Amino acid sequence: MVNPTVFFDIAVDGEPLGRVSFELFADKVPKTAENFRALSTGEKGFGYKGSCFHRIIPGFMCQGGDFTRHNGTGGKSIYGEKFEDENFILKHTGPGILSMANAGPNTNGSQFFICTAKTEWLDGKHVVFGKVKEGMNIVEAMERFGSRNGKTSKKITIADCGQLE
Ligand SMILES: Nc1cccnc1Cl
Repeated sequence: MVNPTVFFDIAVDGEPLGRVSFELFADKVPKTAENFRALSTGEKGFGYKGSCFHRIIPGFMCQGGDFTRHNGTGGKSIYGEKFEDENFILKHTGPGILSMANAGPNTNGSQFFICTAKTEWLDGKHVVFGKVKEGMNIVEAMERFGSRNGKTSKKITIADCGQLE
């Protein structure tokens, strides 16, 4: 009934930075939200702990969740290698939106991105499934390690992650 909350404990070259928490919109996109929740707890035997934000573009997004190839070519969902676009009810309205990365229609895996700007050209193409709850300051700090081309100047990792409540 209550949308779940998950956290990421972020590190910068192995040094702790802070916590980002997310509300997952299970009420609107249950299949998508459940995939991110399970990858955040690791309860399927795989997920986000230890992975990297491999592409960070200030004034756009921070992207991660490639736990199999570490660079934006990999990842897998709890349902199989890929799963369908569940719906496009939610839009990319501003900083803090959490949305699925993809490589075409119906190719969702594990990769996701946190918006740091409104990205409305992504509406109807990427599935929105959550938002930052606490720690947008930590996202902003992450964002400073990115670059125009997305290569980070320090390694930004999810040192720990799981479900709150
Ligand atoms: N394989 C895949 C999945 C999600 C986003 N981008 C890619 Cl290339």
